[PDB]
Amino acid sequence: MLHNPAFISNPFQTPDQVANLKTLKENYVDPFDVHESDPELTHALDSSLWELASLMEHYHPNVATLAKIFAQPFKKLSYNMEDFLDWNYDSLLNAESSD
Amino acid sequence: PVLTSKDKITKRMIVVLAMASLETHKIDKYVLLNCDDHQGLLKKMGRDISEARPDITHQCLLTLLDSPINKAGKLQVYIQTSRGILIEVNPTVRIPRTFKRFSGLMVQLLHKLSIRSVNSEEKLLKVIKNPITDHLPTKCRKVTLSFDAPVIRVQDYIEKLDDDESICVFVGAMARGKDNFADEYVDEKVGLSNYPLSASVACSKFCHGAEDAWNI
Amino acid sequence: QKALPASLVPQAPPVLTSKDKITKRMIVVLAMASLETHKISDKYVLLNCDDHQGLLKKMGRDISEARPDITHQCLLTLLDSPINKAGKLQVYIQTSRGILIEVNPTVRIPRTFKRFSGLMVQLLHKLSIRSVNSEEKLLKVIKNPITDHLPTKCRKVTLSFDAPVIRVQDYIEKLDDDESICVFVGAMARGKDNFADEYVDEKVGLSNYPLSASVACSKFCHGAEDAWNI
Amino acid sequence: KRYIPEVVYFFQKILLTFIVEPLDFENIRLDSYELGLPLDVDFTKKRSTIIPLHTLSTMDTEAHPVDQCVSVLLNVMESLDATISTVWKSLPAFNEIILPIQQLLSAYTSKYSDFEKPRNILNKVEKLTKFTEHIPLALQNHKPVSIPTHAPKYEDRTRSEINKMKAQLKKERKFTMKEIRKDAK
Amino acid sequence: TDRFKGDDDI
Amino acid sequence: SLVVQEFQHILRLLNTNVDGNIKIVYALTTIKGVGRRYSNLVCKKADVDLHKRAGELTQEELERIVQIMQNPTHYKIPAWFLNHTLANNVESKLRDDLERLKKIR
RNA sequence: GGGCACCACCAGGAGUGGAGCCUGCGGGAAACUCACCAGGUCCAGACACAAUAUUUGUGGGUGGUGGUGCAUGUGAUGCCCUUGUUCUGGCGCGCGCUACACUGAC
Repeated sequence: MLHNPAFISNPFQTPDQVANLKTLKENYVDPFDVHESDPELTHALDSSLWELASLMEHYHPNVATLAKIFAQPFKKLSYNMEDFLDWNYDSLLNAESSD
Repeated sequence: PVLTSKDKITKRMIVVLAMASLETHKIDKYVLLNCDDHQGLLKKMGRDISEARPDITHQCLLTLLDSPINKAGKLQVYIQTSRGILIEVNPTVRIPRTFKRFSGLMVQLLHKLSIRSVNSEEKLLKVIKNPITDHLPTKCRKVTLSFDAPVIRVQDYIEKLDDDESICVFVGAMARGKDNFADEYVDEKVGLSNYPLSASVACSKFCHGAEDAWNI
Repeated sequence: QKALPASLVPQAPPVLTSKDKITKRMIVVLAMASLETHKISDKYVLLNCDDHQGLLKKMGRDISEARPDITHQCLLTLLDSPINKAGKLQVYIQTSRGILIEVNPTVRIPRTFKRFSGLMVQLLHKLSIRSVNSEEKLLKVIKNPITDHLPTKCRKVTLSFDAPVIRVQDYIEKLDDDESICVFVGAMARGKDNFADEYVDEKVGLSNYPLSASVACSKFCHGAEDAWNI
Repeated sequence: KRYIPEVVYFFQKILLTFIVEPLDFENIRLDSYELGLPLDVDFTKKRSTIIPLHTLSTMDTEAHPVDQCVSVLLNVMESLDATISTVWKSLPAFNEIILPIQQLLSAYTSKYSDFEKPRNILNKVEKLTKFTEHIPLALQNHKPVSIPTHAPKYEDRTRSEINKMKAQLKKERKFTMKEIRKDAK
Repeated sequence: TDRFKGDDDI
Repeated sequence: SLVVQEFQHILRLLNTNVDGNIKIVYALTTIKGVGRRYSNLVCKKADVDLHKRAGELTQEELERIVQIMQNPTHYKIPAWFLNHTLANNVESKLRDDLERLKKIR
C-alpha cells in the first residue's frame, strides 16, 4: 500500500507496455470504503497513503523530518513509542524557546 | 565529407566540453598546468590543486575522436575554457594518444592561438571567441547530461527528436563543480544511468546510442 | 497479485572474483598488453614509448610495440563503466610476456599515467597489492592459463577487424541463461590478431570501420548494458 | 505554501456550527449547538462582507444579528476558496481532503439553494476533481547503490636499524669464519 | 565514496 | 485472534561492544578478558538459563551479572576468574679482534 | 632404414621460486650553476559626525609607486596579473626447517 511497481513505469520496455500502463493509470479506482465496519472487508490493501504524502508536505520542521523518515529507505525497526509519547504545545514551546 | 560550422542545416551531433580545466604557465618557456607534474606551484598560484586536470580532457577527447560516429563524420567538438576561450575541434585530426605530446600541443596552441595543417588545405584546431551560439546551428537542441535529472533511454530520445533538429550535448568535464553552469544555454537536463558516471563513458554511451538510432 | 520483496534496503550487489566459478557474468581480457620492467642503473621502471627510445633501441626491441598507454586508457574506461557499477564483469590482463593478472572489480585505477606506472612496477615485482585499509589484495598475479581461471559456462570470442559484423545486442539475446561471455580484445599497437585463436572459438566485428580497443570496449559495454537492461 | 490540518478541522467544525441550529456528521464534536442561521437570509451583494475593521466587531460581537453571522460566514467562504486555490488544489491528498468539505457545502445548497458563491465553490470543486488524476503513491523507489571501491597502496626507525645491524653482524661473522677456515687449512 | 574523482595523495 | 509477547541487539558493557543473538557463553567470551568456565560458573551462580540468547537476558539479570563481573570476589570465586648497546659492543669487539686475527695470521 | 630416451612426445602427478631461520656454493618530491627546499619575524597604519590634549563612540572610500604589445613619449589603450622588507638551516645463488589450508580446532 506504499508504492506499486505496476504503476511505476520502466524506461526499458515497449510501446505495448507504455500504452497498457496509460490505460491502467486511467482505469484505476481506489476501492477503499470507509463507512464499512467489517475490518477484514474494508479493502484497505488496495490504497495508498495520500495522507502521509501531505504529512510529507507538512509545515513544521520536526514533523516534516518525521515524514521524510518515512520516505527515506527503511533502515531500522525500533522507535520506543514510550519515548515518543509525552509531547504537546507547552513542552514544544519550552523546547523551542530554549492593512 | 567534412563538416564545418559553415554548414548549418543537416542533422548532426555537437559536443560541448564545458569549463574544461586547461591552464598554461611560463617557467624559460611554457609548461601546462598539470596537477601531478607540479602541485607546489599551484599552491603558490592559489588555484586549487584538484581542479586543474587536463588529462580528463584528454580522455574525453580520445573517446569522442575514436567513436565510430566520428568515422561516420557526424560530430564536432567545442571546448569552452573556464577563462572564456572557445576552441573548435575538427572531425578529421589524430590528436596524440600520449600525454607528453598532448600537453605540449596544448601549450603551443595556447600561444600560437590557431592550428592549421601543414597539409595547409583546411584547419585542424581553431581558437574562436565565445559565446557558442555564433557557431551553433539553427534547429539546435541543447541538453545537459546531468546526474539529478530523470534518466531517458538514448534510442527513444534520439528517435523522438526530429530530422533536421540537430543535437548539442553538454558535459562539464571537471572533476567537481555545481552543474548549473550551462542553464543560460541549454534547453534541458537529462540523466543516463543510476550511477555517478564519468564524462568519457557518458559521451561514449551517447554516441553509441546515436549510432544505434542512425544504424551506423 | 504478487507481494513486494520483504526487505527493501537497496543492498550492494555481490562483489565478484574468480573464486566464484558459477555466477553468470562478464570478463574482459586485455591481450598482449605491454607492461615491461627494467632496472635503470638506481631505479626500477616501466618501459614507456615516448621518452626512452634509444634505451629501448639498445635493448633492441620495437618502440612501435612497447606502449602501455592504450592498456591504461582501456582499463580506465572499463573499470569506470556502469556495468562495473552493477558488478557484473572482471578484468584479466594477459601481458605480452605471459603473466596472468586478475584485476578485482573494486579497484580505483590511478588517473594519471605516472601514478599508474608506479603501481604497475610495484605489482610486477611484488606480486600482490593491498588496499589503503590493508585487508584485501586487489591485484592478483596468477597462474597460466586463463581458461583454467574462467567460469565453466562461457563462450570465448576475439574482437578482430576482418570478422563479419553483428549487433552485440543481438548476440547477448542469442545467448543462453547460464552461459557467460568471454571477449578477448587486442590491445596491441600494431600486430596480427592471432594471439588466442587456439584458445577461443570465433572472431567478431563491431563495425566495418577500424576502431581502438577502448571504443571497442565501450561498444561492448553498452551493448551489454542495453541487453541486460541496466 | 504549506499545509495545516487544523485549518481543515476548523472548517469542519465551524460549518457544522452554522448548520446545526449531527447524524450525517457525528465525527465532529461541536460546541454550542444553538446559534445557527434560520431561513431568513436576503443574500444580496449589499450585505456586510468581511469588513476587516476589528475591535468594533470584536468587543461588541455578543449582541448577534443575522447580519454579522452572515458576514463571518462569507468571510469563511472567501478564506476557504482562497487557500483552496493557494494550496489545497496542489496537495496530493486533495481528494479525501475535500470530500467532507464538499459534503458541507452541498448540505448548504440542499438547505437553501440560494447562494452563488458556495454554488461556484461546488462547481470549481467538481472541475478540480474531474481534472486531477489521483494515482497511488510511489514513495519507495531508490537508485541501485554501487560497489564499494578502494584505493591502492604503493610508493619504526630504531627497530629497523637494529635489523640492519643484525644482518651486518651475521654477514661479518660468517665471512670471517670462512676466512679463518681457509687460512688454517 | 569515490566516484570519478581521482586518488588520495601522501 | 491475539497473543501478546513477554529482544535487544549488541550491548555496550565495560568499554567494548558485544553481539546480541548468540548464547550467553559466547557473549561472556566476547566481553573482553575472561573465559568459558568462568562464564558457565558465574551464569549458574546468578541462576540464568545457559541456553538463552543475548537478545534475551533482560535488564534485571543483565545488571545482576554486571554486579558480578564488577565484583566477583564477593561471590565465592577463585583467582582464575580474573585475568642494542650490548649488541653494538659484542659486534664491534668480535669484528675488531677478528680483524687483528686476520692481520696476524 | 632401424633402434633408443620423464635431458623426448603424450597423460598426469609432485616439487624450487611468495614470508621467516640458515649449514653450504660464488661475488634522487621542490632547485642552469650567491637558486630552490624549509622555518619562523616588519607591515598588510583613508576619511565623515560627536568629544577629550593625536585617539576614541557612530557612518564609509578599496584594486593598481601594475606588466603589457602597437602606431607616432600621442592612446579617461585591449588583455593579463596583483588578491615586498629580515635572519637561519638540506649481496647473488642455494638445498633443508617452521608459519598460513570447518582439505578443521578442543
